[PDB]
Amino acid sequence: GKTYYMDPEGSDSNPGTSDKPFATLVKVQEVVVAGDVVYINPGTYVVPANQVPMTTTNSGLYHCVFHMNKSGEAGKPISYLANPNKQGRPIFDLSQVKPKDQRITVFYVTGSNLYLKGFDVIGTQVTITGHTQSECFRIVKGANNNKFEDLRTHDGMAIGFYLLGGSNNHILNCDAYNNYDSVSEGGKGGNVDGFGGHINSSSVGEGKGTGNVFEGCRAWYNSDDGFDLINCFEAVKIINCWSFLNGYKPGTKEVAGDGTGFKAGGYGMAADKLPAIPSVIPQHEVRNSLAYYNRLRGFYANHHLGGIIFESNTAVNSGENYNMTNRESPLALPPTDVNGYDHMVKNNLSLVTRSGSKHIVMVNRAKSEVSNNSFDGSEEVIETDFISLEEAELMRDRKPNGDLPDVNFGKLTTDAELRFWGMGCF
Ligand SMILES: [Ca+2]
Repeated sequence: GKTYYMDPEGSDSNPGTSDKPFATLVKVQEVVVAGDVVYINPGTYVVPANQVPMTTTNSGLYHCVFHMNKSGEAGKPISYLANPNKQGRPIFDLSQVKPKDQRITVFYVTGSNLYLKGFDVIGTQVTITGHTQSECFRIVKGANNNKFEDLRTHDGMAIGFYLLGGSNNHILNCDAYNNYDSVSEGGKGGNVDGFGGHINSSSVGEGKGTGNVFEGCRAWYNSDDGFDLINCFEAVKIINCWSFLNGYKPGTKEVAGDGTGFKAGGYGMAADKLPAIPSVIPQHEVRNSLAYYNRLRGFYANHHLGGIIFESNTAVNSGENYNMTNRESPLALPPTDVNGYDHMVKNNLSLVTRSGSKHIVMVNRAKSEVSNNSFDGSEEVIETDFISLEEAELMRDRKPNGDLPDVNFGKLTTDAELRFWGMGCF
C-alpha cells in the first residue's frame, strides 16, 4: 500500500509525502486504508490545547484525542510506525489537553488489524478532582488482532494501557513508568496503573475477549500497580514482564497507591452489593516475570474467585512477594477472604532482605498445587546466590529492536542454579 509521513513541522494541507509530510494523526486517520503505513518522524508533537476530540465516549465523559477507528485486514494491517530511517523516538506531548470535566483517552482503539510501534505518550492529564482516571490507550469490544509494540507511556497522569474488551491484542515490549495523578483526590498519586486488563461482560467469548497478552513489558513508578487484572472476564496472560517500584511517587519512596507488581485477578470486595462475575472464572497467568521493590506486594491473586497460574517467576524485596488471597466462594456478603484455592504456583523464586518483606502468604497448599518453589525448600535464598541485584539494570535502555535489555539482575549464579534447579524467571 501507500506510505505516508508525519512530522512536527509538517502540514495537514500537505499530501503526506516524505518531502511534504502531514502534521497530525487526525489527518492520517482521514486517508489511511488497509495496507497503508504511516512513518512518524522523530521529535515532539505537542497536541494543541484547542484540538477538538476525534470522538467522545460514555455520554460525553471522555475526550478521545485520537480515534483509531479504521481497520486493516488479516495480512494487510494499518501500521503507525516510528520512521525507521530517522534516529530517535517520536514523542506525543499531551500536557496542554485539559478539557473541563472530562476524562482523557489519548488513543481510543475500536478498530482491528492495527499495528502501532516505537513512539511515546507523555504528559497525559487528569483535571477532574474526584475519583477518576485517564488512559494513554483504551481498547474496547470489537477491537481485535492488534499489535502494540515498543510503545512508552510515561511521565503523565494516565494509565498506560487499559483493556475493557477486544480479542487477540498483543502488548509487546512496552514501558509504562513515572505515572502519577497529582490532581485528583488531593493528588496522592491515586489510582494509576501501568497496564490494566479488564475485559468486561459485554466482550466475553472465544474470539471476542480471549487471547490478550502483555509480553516483554516493564512497569515502574506507577502510583498504584504495575499490572492489574481486576474485573477481567476472560483469561489474560502476563509473560516475561518486569514490575518494580510501583506504589511510590516517581523517583522517591514516598507512599502513593497500592504498590502491587502483578495484581492477577479479583472482582472486588464490596460490602454493599455483589459484583458482576464471569460464568467461567478465568485462569489468568503470570509466567517468566520479575517483581522488585513494589511498595506492598509482588505477585498477588487479589481476591480472585478461582485459580490462577504463577509459573517460573522471580520476586525480590517486593513486600509480600507472593500473596495467594482469594475471595470466599460462592460469592457472598459480607465479603471475606480465604487462603488461595485452585492455584498453580510452580518453579518460582523469592529473595527477602528488605524490612517487612515476606516470601508467601495466604495460600492453601491442600487446595492449590504449590511445588518446586524456592520458599518451599530448606535453604534460604541469599544475596550471594545472585550474579547481580543492582536495580538500575532494570531501567537500562531497551535494545534497538525493542527487546528487554540484557541484565544480570535476579539471575542465579551457576552454583546457586544447582541448589534452586528450575526456579525463577531466568
Ligand atoms: Ca490498580
